[PDB]
Amino acid sequence: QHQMFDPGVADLLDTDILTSPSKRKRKLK
Amino acid sequence: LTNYLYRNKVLSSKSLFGVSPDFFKQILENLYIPTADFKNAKFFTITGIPALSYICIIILRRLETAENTKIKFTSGIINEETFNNFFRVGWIKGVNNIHDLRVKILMHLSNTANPYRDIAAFLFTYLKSLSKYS
Amino acid sequence: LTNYLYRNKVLSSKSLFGVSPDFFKQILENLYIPTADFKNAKFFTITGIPALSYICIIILRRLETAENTKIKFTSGIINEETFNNFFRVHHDEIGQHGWIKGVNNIHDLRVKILMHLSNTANPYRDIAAFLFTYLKSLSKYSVQ
Repeated sequence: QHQMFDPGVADLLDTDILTSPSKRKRKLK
Repeated sequence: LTNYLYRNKVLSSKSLFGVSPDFFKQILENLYIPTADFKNAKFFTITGIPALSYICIIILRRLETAENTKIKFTSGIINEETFNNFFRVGWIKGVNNIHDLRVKILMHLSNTANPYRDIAAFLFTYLKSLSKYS
Repeated sequence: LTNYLYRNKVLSSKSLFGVSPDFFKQILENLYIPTADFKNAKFFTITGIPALSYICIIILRRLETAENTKIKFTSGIINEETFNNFFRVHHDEIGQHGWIKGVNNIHDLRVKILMHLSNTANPYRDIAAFLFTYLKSLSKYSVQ
């Protein structure tokens, strides 16, 4: 669920904010 | 287009209006689909197409009046598991699979009950396998 | 008392009311039943006892009216041979609605009627109350 698209897609992007609750909470506000 | 609904070969088809065999992985993996047992086919069939699913439902209780047994479906979509779920929640005997129910939906859809007979009539035109259903 | 009521294991026991269980056996083969699938299991249970046989049916008929299931219980006595045959005949119709919710087989049925028999206020609430304490399986759900 950390990637809305395939692993071949997430190579270009980064799911680090979804993996890390700290960044996940910081980005919301 | 006639393959795209009610053929169970869309995912096996090399061309979906110019599309290879994929799409099955990711969004279905982000939130797991609670269905199986030819789960691809109901993503394709006319009774499983979200906009065309309820048109079949409008046909369904017209077919129910034709079959003289009235019972309300659980959802506006008609597929394998929902029909089983609709079965397990009063109806004609002799049919218990979704294959024949979709047939009885389509032939009544091929009648001028909705302006979308055109889709049902075109499906029965091609192919010759679908011609015998009409 | 529990063996004669719910345990249904009198034959494995050493005696019943001062009478050896094998005495009960000798009567059974002399008795005639048109279809004797489980001859021993029918007589000795809560439903098979003549004192509590028909009152068992009355409670079930109350349940069927309240739940309003598809098929009513046509038989007049509840036992293993009637229950499975009732489910086997309508096995096609068991899969969608079956029977009153919360029961899967006769073993679940024999308690479900007793739960209602224990829930309501009647002279035979005392019968179910006694069976609750010395059934060790259901005593787990009670606090302490």
